[PDB]
Amino acid sequence: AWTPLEPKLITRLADTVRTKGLRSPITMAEVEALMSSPLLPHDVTNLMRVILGPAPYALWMDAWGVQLQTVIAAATRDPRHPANGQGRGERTNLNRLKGLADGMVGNPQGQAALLRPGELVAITASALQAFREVARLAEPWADIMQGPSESFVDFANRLIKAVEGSDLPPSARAPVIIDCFRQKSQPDIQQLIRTAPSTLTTPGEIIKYVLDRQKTA
Amino acid sequence: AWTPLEPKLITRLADTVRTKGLRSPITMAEVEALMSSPLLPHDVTNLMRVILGPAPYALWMDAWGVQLQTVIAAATRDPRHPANGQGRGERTNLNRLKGLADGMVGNPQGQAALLRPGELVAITASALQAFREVARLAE
Amino acid sequence: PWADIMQGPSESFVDFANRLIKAVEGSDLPPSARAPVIIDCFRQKSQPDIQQLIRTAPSTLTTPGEIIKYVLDRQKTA
Amino acid sequence: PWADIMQGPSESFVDFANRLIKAVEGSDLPPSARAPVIIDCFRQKSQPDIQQLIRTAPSTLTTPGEIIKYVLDRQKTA
Amino acid sequence: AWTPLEPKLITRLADTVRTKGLRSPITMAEVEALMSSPLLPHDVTNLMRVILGPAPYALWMDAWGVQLQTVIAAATRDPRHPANGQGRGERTNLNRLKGLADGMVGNPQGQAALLRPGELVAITASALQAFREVARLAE
Amino acid sequence: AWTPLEPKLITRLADTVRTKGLRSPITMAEVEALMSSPLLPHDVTNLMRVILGPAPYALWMDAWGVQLQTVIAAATRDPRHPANGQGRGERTNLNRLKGLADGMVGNPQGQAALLRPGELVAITASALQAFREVARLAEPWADIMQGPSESFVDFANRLIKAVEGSDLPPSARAPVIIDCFRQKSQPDIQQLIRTAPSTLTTPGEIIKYVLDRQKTA
Amino acid sequence: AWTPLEPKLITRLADTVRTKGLRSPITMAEVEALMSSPLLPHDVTNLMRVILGPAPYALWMDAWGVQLQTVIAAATRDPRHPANGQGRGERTNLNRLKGLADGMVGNPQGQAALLRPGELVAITASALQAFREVARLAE
Amino acid sequence: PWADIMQGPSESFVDFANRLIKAVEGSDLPPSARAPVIIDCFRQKSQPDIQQLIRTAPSTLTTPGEIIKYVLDRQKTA
Amino acid sequence: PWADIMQGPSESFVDFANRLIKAVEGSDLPPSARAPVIIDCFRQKSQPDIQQLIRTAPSTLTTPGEIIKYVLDRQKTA
Amino acid sequence: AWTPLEPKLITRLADTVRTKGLRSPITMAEVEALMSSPLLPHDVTNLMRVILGPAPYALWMDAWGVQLQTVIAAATRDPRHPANGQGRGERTNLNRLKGLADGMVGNPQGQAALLRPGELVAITASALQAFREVARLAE
Repeated sequence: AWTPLEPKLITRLADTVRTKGLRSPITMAEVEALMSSPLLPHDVTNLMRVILGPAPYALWMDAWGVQLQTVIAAATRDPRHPANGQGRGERTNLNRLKGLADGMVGNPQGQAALLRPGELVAITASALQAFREVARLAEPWADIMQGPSESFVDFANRLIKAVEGSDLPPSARAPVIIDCFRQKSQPDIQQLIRTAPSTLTTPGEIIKYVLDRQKTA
Repeated sequence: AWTPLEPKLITRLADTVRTKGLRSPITMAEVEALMSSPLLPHDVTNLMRVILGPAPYALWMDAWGVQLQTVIAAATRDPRHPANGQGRGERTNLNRLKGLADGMVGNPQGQAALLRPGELVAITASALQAFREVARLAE
Repeated sequence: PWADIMQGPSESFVDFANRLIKAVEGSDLPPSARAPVIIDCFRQKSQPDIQQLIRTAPSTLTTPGEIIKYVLDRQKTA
Repeated sequence: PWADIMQGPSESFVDFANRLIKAVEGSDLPPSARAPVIIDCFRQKSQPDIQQLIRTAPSTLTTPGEIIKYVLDRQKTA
Repeated sequence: AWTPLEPKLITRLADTVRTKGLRSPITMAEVEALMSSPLLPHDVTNLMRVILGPAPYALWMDAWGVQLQTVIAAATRDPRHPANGQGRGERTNLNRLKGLADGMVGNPQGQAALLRPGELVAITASALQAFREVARLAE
Repeated sequence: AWTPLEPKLITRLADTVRTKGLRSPITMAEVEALMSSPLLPHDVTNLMRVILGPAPYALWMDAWGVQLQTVIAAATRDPRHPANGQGRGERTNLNRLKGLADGMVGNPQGQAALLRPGELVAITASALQAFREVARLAEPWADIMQGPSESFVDFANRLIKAVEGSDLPPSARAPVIIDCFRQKSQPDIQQLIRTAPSTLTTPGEIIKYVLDRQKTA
Repeated sequence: AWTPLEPKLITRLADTVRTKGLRSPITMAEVEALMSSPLLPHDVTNLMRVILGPAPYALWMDAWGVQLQTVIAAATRDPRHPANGQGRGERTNLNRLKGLADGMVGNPQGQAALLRPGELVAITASALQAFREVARLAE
Repeated sequence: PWADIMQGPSESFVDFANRLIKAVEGSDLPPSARAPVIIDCFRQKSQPDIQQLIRTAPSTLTTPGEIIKYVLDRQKTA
Repeated sequence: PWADIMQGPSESFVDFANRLIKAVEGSDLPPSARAPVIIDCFRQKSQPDIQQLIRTAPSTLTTPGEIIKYVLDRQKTA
Repeated sequence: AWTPLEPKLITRLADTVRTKGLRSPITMAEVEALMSSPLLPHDVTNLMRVILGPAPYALWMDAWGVQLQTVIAAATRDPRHPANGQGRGERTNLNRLKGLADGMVGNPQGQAALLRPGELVAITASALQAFREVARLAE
């Protein structure tokens, strides 16, 4: 049975997007919050219709379609997709993902009936990635320096944000974050990381080490 | 059957962490509240992704891994773990605890299917201890 | 009225696109005629700097979102 | 003479292409050397706006007809 | 036996294209008139060489090739094409459609000998569609 | 039979290192030239003794030892090393690699007798990597910009040099080089790469595309 | 038995490429000179690593791969390739041409052992054509 | 009183450690609470040069003797 | 004589290290006594700024190359 | 039966350490003198408590623990240790060496009862080596 999202939460999220913008970490946290339960294409479509303006909504429709197409390519590349089935009769077409298939157009109840939970979570992750792309597009990691007065956790937050919300492949983010911790992060912390008796091979480990041995001031 | 946590509660908890910080007793009480029912690795992972910033989230992933490794050492030190079974075929690997095992990666429904209640409570206690460590470390 | 919408001399492009998409989708056109109309209104409205920017597109833009992305990339920062 | 043909500052591109193809095909070149010469004359003549338009072609144009189509699509309406 | 089109009709059609343009309905009607009987690749090629300028002729060669390629894709998608035969030995290659096959290059008599009527009508329809495309593109 | 390297070539290489430095691309090319045939530990040791000063020579001995130790760890991790044999009696100890084993200390003829060609090429590659490390150490990729008047091949050469001669892991160099091509390389080439109808997933492909469609000037 | 090229000749060729450029006829003549005997993938790879800069070396790796792929397509189109054999067990894979096959990675002696003379001359001609392409492309 | 002991600007570190360990062991604390108190007093007293020297310890020092040895090794000779 | 080598007030550290390693390796010491002597000469020569820089090393340096690398990293640029 | 060391000798040794220092050869000779008969952990512990200051005493406790751990590693590496026995029930734990085992904590009489002569001489040699280390470290 389909239950709609509260218009009160949607109104609060819309005003959050209106005042803070699309890219603020609080806005992305709120979107992740309202993106907790797997939503039907109807829900996400109406949500983006309400919270986004017309032009960002067009951009988001484009990006969502592209991400869903990548998902369907991965699905035809692996018959063990949680949206797919074992036989060929359960293969998931883009009409079923975008809610355009038969028995789904405009009807959220029938949508919730025929859709799979794997389908729902794939649609939801696709919509979240598309929202991230459009937010990064509507309004550079290698230009980030730790200010003379800035703390280290703020610098790490800013750097990880800019590196993960960029055009790098997923397998190239951790080495870049590490090598940016080592070369940025003004020479006191640079020497603190350099003289590490242990080898730090993860951004979390570097952050923990620096937070332990940092110069309290 | 898997039911997600309310995004309203998650938004309220995120704003609590944003205003009060990670170490306030009210924040730890709220986390204990949202840590009441045994959560699947998917739930806790997304929860920490939403409520924590990027750097605290990295620290928390590290600490959670370490605590889960201690749990798995205690599990191989005692075949009577509520996550383990009696035979050797029920021994619980870290891929099954972190949600990385087969049939679980990215799918919360399959996760809830294959996981044990002892597995869930162990994962939950590990995540709570890791949150405590990171909160004590961040400030 | 959608056919009377022009991009003002001082107006940005995202505001013009928002206004145009709003007026086109909230009108009496069939659903299958909105995207071509939005594209052809981007091409003929949207004062001649952006008109020439869209005209000299080495790729073929076949969607309002793609046109918006291209224009936002290559727009004259001012 | 084909090697003396330039696109005038005010001349359109289809007139220039007509004149150039006429002078190249009605000349002393072998039949198998007309298309490469027409292409390389499109690239080096055809005043620098169209020169840069052909240079920045995401696709590789390997025929005078394809070059003409591309330029007619992405030309600066004026 | 191959019979050429009258140079008087071709001259009148060329002057029509010169004064009225490529896109006028009278010009398209005249082209449809001179496109009544199924023409051999030689005929259509020389006709477009005479009535069209150099640049429109290049565009038309491109468009004609593309349309013939679509026709050959439909032909390999259906063995019952009026240009095809039942066995695999009658499959029609683009060298036979564009007049480039063996025994046809430059010779209209041999062309008319080896070509099928279905081949001729397909070539003719392809050339007409290509002319329409180029006319819509030129102005 | 062992043949020594010409002292004329060694003198020319030493003067090259003296005038151009350790890190110039011409110096590295000359070292690669004199590093063409597989050298015995005696040859490389004397070569580095002659061309390098005392302190760079100490640094190079350290780095060479570390790289040889990594090689021996990989060798004990794979019994199919071209330096190893099939049985356990052919396992290669560091005394045999550094030329310290029995029948080799100070004698290049005996060295050439007992050493394997795989041993020689491994020693040579180790010495080359150690030279690169010491050269990078004796005298920043994220600060490299394409100058307003600089050509693109010079910028690409400089960037690839600084990225490969840095502290990044080997699996993180290509994504970093690509993302630096995209964000550096002044906005004309930035837009040229952005509007690529094909997806460029390799620095070589990006370089080829840009060289094809660049604005001749 | 594998014999390396003289570093003196390689240094002279590198300085020739440095002063005259990639496209001068003297440079191509010198490359043809050092491309006289059939080289192993190790030799050509190190030679191009030394004489070419980083970006031309990337371009050359790309072009060499493409040309070797064309060679392997011609090889699967003709079982009488001097690199191939008569039976199917001698078919030459790109791992064997690029030196990536088993028993060849990093070892020039084993390379020279398993490689065929036809393989060597095909690799050499491919590398020469790739060098020509990159030289025509760089300037 | 142990909680009032500071390392003077001119005092050496071994004298400060002697005084602090004396005052902590000759006090009313339980025996199981002396080592943590001595460590945390080394870290917060012992004027900021030695404070930063102990803070930036690549190893974890978990004993007053180890802290004393480390500081005596890496101290600023003056 | 190696035991008479001092780092001059204006001399850089790499020149001093070169001179010292040269004089120590080209002397009458056994081969197994050169590294400890070079280290202990780095520590006691090499005027008190670098002396204190080596003294306050959070890590233990057990090789002339490691000492040289550390000093080159943390040296006072001047 | 346990007999304590004379407080007169201990006072003289303490004043020797106070005037001559920890590293003088006369001080080491005096320590060797008072280290002649195998001492119980109680004796050596109180001796070092009296003759050494607080910080050298902490250093000495550390060094003594490390040396005793090396001894116990050698003991588990050889079942023929004069402190060990033949069966596994006589294996000597660090609680028995440091005097922390059951029936020994604070009681020198029970200590002397349960301890072996090999245990005593090993403890004594360990304490002497630890004293040497701390003396070399303090100045």
